[PDB]
Amino acid sequence: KEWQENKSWNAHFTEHKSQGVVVLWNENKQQGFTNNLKRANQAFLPASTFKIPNSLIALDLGVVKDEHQVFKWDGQTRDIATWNRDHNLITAMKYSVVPVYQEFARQIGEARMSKMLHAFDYGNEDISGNVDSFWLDGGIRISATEQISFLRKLYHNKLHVSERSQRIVKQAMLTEANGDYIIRAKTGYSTRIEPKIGWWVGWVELDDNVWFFAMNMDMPTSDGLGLRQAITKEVLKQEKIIP
Amino acid sequence: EWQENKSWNAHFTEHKSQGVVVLWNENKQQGFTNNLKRANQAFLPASTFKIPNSLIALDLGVVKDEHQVFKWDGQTRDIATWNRDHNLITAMKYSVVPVYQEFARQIGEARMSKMLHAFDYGNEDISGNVDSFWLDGGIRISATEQISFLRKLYHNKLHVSERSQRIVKQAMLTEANGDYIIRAKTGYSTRIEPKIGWWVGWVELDDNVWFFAMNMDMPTSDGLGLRQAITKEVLKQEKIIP
Ligand SMILES: *C(=O)[C@@H]([C@@H]1N=C(C(=O)O)[C@@H](S[C@@H]2CN[C@H](C(=O)N(C)C)C2)[C@@H]1C)[C@@H](C)O
Ligand SMILES: *C(=O)[C@@H]([C@@H]1N=C(C(=O)O)[C@@H](S[C@@H]2CN[C@H](C(=O)N(C)C)C2)[C@@H]1C)[C@@H](C)O
Ligand SMILES: [Cl-]
Repeated sequence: KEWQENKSWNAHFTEHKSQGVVVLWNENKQQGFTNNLKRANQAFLPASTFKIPNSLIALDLGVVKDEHQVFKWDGQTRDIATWNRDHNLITAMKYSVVPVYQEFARQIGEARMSKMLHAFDYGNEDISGNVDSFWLDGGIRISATEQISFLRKLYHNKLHVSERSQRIVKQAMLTEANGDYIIRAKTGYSTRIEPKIGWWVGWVELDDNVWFFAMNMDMPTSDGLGLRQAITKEVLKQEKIIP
Repeated sequence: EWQENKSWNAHFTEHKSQGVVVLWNENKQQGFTNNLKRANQAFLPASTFKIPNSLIALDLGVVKDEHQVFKWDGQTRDIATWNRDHNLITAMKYSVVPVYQEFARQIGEARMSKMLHAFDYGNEDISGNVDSFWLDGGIRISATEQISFLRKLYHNKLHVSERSQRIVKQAMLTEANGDYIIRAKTGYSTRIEPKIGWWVGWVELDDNVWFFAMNMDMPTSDGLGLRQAITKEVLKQEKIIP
């Protein structure tokens, strides 16, 4: 079977009074696994997971020259302390620094942004709303399975931007690495529009396979943000993908 | 299990449109689509919701049978065929919204919600009152979820009576000749972008059934005949119909 539903994962959500979906894709076997086929295909605002396409576009157009170029803090004090400082592409993705990315989006502009998202086959391809906030409160919507589709293209250097742009963004996605696995991923937290959700999308590299993943979960308060990674890792552990 | 056939894209291109056709071969348990991503994107069902609405109305006795007359309220609407009395068959044929809104009000939010959950029909998070949610964007469903729903209806597997299912399948009858029968329902969603047309149903042959669900961009009503015409071009290419 190409898609298997595994309701046993639901226990990882219920143990925290949570609801959500984990989608896994076994690249070598070309098979998918999820606790909820319907929610796997439900499309939501990408929030900070949009930094993946945003970064690729910015690099390919030369808005970002490389991963060292520094984006000076604009001096406005924001509620997230790590945003109140200078950043490069690596640290901007690590601390999800929206204001840096909003500047990239303004410099890309609506025509190039729209064209590029069409070329990437990204979600519903709709950038309606403010050019610099549409991924937080505009028309764009992507599901977990569509996040996987997009990430598999990035993994294989098959998106319609240069190989270099793809390699730099994969470098910026680096989240965790040890002797057992590498995780390249990006978190999101959508709060402007209901329903409020957390995301974690990315992949696990093993010695001889890659497992892509995309999860989202209801997120009524920020109390639960750690569960985005913790529930995903419980699933990976259950499936014997990681120790 | 699923096969992407981009050659069908040419049937949309001939017409300067974009869309998706999903087919399912019941005997072989295999699916075909020109567009896997669009096949799984959820769109407002519009008039295709009359299929579940009918099943629920019959099953709860809101509709006694397919002969019961629902009188016109005397208010002239934009669609001429709505300005007259209807029964279930004609209300389905002419997609008579005001008749189906009254069914929904009599079903009521609680029963509608529970029954659509039981059918596994549409998004988990439905919003909007019972007479409007299915017009205004409070529910959405993909082409592949339409197929799964219609497969259960075909086999009398939904959690309503066999009688309710047989009556709705009768009301869905669209075309029959010596080569095939088509049971289906059209949709035209205009209140939220992208405006789309649907056609969902199945083709009965002597020894197999092919389920189908298509939707396609519909920026004006001029293209509405393409819902059936494009589907049938795909059926004809696939040797399902002569
Ligand atoms: C992206 O979806 C949104 C951002 N993502 C966040 C999140 O995951 O909480 C925050 S920023 C993040 C909070 N902790 C990090 C930090 O500073 N340290 C770990 C030291 C940064 C934000 C809501 C974005 C659209 O706002
Ligand atoms: C359903 O999606 C919506 C209805 N569907 C329509 C359609 O397919 O055009 C119209 S009613 C339809 C128009 N032509 C038929 C007719 O009167 N004759 C064939 C003579 C009836 C409508 C937008 C519904 C949600 O409104
Ligand atoms: Cl790296």
